[PDB]
Amino acid sequence: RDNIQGITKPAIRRLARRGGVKRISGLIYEETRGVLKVFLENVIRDAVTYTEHAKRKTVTAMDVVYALKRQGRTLYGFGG
Amino acid sequence: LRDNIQGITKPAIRRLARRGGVKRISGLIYEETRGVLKVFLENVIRDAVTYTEHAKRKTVTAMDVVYALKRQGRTLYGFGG
Amino acid sequence: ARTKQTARKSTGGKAPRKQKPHRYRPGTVALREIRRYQKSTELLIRKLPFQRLVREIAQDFKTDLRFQSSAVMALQEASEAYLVALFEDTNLAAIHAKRVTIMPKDIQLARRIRGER
Amino acid sequence: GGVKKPHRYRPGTVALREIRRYQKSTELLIRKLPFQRLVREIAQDFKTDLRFQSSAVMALQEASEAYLVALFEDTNLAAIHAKRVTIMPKDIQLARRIRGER
Amino acid sequence: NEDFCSACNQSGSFLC
Amino acid sequence: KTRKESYAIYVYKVLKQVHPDTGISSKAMSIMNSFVNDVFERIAGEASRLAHYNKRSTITSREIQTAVRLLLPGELAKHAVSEGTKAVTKYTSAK
Amino acid sequence: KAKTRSSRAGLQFPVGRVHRLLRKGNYAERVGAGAPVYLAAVLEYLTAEILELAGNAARDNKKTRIIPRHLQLAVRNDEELNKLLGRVTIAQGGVLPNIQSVLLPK
Ligand SMILES: [Zn+2]
Repeated sequence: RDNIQGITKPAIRRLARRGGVKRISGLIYEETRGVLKVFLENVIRDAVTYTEHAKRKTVTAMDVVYALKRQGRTLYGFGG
Repeated sequence: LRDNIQGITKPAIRRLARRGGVKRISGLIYEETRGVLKVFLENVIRDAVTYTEHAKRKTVTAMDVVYALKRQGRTLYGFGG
Repeated sequence: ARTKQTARKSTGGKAPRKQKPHRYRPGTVALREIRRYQKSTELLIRKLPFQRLVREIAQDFKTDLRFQSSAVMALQEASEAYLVALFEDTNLAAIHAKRVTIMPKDIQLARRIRGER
Repeated sequence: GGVKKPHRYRPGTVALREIRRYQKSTELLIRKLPFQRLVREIAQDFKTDLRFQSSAVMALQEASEAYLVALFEDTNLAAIHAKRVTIMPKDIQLARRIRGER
Repeated sequence: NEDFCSACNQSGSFLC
Repeated sequence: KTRKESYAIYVYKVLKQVHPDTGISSKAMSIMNSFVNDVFERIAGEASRLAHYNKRSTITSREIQTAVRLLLPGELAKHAVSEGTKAVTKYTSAK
Repeated sequence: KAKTRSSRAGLQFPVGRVHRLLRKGNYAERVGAGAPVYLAAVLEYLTAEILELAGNAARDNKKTRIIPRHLQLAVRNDEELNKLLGRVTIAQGGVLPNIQSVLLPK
């Protein structure tokens, strides 16, 4: 919605810069935002499904890394 | 038996790649695709012989094969679950 | 005769109504700041925009969903981790085709070979 | 005067024709006995004198063919990526890299 | 066709 | 003992329920048996996990759902939840 | 007269065996009565959609018996199974008949 353009072009460059990328096309940014959202709805769909399983109405960092665990990736320092 | 990796004639590696839908083949592929095999089969056969000797068995079982494939992320169907 | 309306206003005047300096070469600074964003550890998406992202994008799955403060931070980190891996894969598939600049088609192939398209 | 010329399908015609024929075959490609041996020499330094069931080889070959053909479509995509129709050793190195096993 | 008049460079109802 | 246990006649009967004219060969049938075994283990494992996360101790029909919706991709999911819910509704109606 | 749990649930997949599996599987300390019923309900569905797509493949290949080539066409033509079971390789399946457009003759 409004926050999907909130992932800004320098921030995408900063991700690319952290990623070692020197030159970036102008068409990278919007479809990279799309790849970001498809990843976000997938992970948060799993995380929220874990959340209403617990009779809960907030999602937790524990549930996030738990969804990540299902998806395959693990995060540390955020519980779990 | 030794160096039977060559047993897969280039004719064959190509049939597979042909199965893959490629048109042309580079010349130094054949050592390398075969290499993708020596290393792939060695880790597969390591997991399989691990299950073999752990299960007190002296015959490598097709069960143990699909079991090891289930573990490494290259699972197979049609040989028991 | 094809016609179209653009004013989109039945009446006009809607407002008046009661209702010598150094310049580094193109490319020079970039490597200095590759290193800056690589030696640094902060999260590269602004928290308020990303927080608002997670709020606006999670609302459709379940109504009135609250997020623990640490929950969105796990998302922030996981997404940056996801994208830096994808961008290393991008840089690799870009340097494949005798190139330094990337183009989206690089990353649709990078996603296609990883098996999520 | 008029000298003969043989009837030869052009470079690529024969290619795509056997592509359509092989993409309809389910039969295994790598031959059975050549493959079986591929294994018995690999399973030597792990342990000597193994026996193998009459299914394990078939499972491990057809499995290898599945792994190799799946590597081969994205190898084809990597070759098309550089606007080429020839695949190269760099293509499968990149494939195995991006799967995360190089 | 454009969203502005080609004569006065202003929006409105146009003949295309 | 000799007895080996598989979903042969059951998948055969649901096939006849779908298509009461179509055969099956034995190795495609092993494909089906290993496939239902694998999806059963995925759905049951996720369920076990959900439970251990929620500090519960029992695999309620609920878990199998959170699971079916957590594992199977969406299209298959909502239909699987629908058929499972009407199946357990039939089970409780017939007691 | 003893009636089966499947006919109570209106299914052809058996509740009894899958309860015996869920229990021996040790998924939790206690398994309830409705969990194997729901489990058999979902398994028959996913065994059915896959069998109905295989039957469509067999009709299109004009065969009177299911062959794993039909199963492969069923699992690969459906994109939802393609990320349910794109992780999965099956026996004697082959690949989809796909040719990239740049490989076509001009
Ligand atoms: Zn005007």
